[PDB]
Amino acid sequence: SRQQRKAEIMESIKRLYPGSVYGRLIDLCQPTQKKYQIAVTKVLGKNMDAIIVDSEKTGRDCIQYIKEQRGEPETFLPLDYLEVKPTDEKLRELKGAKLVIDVIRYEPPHIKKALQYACGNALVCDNVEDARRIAFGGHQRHKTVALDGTLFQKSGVISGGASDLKAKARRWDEKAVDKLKE
Amino acid sequence: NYLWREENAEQQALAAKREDLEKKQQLLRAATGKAILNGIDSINKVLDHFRRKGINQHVQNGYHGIVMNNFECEPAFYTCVEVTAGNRLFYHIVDSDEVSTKILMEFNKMNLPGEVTFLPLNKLDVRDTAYPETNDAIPMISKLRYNPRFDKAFKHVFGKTLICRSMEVSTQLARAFTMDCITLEGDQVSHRGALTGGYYDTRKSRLELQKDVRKAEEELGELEAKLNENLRRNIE
Repeated sequence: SRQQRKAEIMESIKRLYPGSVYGRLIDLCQPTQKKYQIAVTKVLGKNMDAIIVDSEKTGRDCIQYIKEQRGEPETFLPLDYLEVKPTDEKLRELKGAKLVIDVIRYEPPHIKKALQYACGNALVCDNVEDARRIAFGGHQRHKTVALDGTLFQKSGVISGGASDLKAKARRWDEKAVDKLKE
Repeated sequence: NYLWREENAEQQALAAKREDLEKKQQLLRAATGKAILNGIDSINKVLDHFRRKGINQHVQNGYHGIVMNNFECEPAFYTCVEVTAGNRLFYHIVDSDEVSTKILMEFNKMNLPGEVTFLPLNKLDVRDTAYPETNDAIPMISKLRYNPRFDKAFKHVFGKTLICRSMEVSTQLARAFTMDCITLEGDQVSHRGALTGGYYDTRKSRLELQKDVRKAEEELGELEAKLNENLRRNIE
């Protein structure tokens, strides 16, 4: 059971550096509705399992403690060390969509920087045609995702891949099942 | 009168070596993955059926294989070269988009399975990267022995990551120069500040299993040649 020892080392680093290991990104955020569960899981990606810690010092400390325990390597986001750009406010004033970061809510309001880095100025649209329309029709193109998980990058690379996205979306409700069990 | 028993024991040793090589090859194959391996077998079948008829002349000598089989480095780097490249170890290096497109036409025409990702040399922009002048970070690309004709593709995969002494140094360097940084034992720090690290084993380092397979192949070839010359001059 890899998840068991993963959560074991996770709780150990949670109790070692407690004012500075906020948690993973899944246990720290959830979307506004249930519809967007697919699209959010396509935009966050590996960042869903990224551990959110306060600064780079705690990052190296947790990494070396995982190495001492010979565990699975994990990904850390240091808030103070993270390179972000402020969320483009103009894109809230949009005809057919709003930003994916506005589609999710945090849990401690300090962690906003991490959700600026995992989302940026991504946008989410109801159907595929609307996503294509606001992504390519304006004079500035934007990274847009549809509700069914298809990703419209700025370069034009259409990304489809819902084979493993069903389980990644099922983790979102399985966390509620885990909360009701505990 | 002592010859047949020594012959039998030498064949027992040869069979033990072949079983060892099958074990190590299956270890590499398990560390490779089912989709990548079936993709490699499928590219092999497409180019075999391609060269049976000799069509598309620059295409057949235009596929140069995977990234993993086009370089070799010192074993101390075997971890850190892997984790910053990842499954980019199994990208297919080809000259242009002509051969990629033709291979994929035959691919979905003959309906043969497997994942394949193509690196066409002709469409990788050579941004002349300027590497920092510190004593604290060696360029990773500098420690890779590869044919210079492929020099575009490796610059796409390794052309931004640096090897630093330890983690404090790499966190300063990566933020300072907008470059990826990674220590000798696998811990990374991105150019955006993303920390990634832990304990990387030597069991599933695919380059180390590759070198076990290659050394077993050289050993098996030496034993085969020696026993075959013994049998060639045992006919007299």
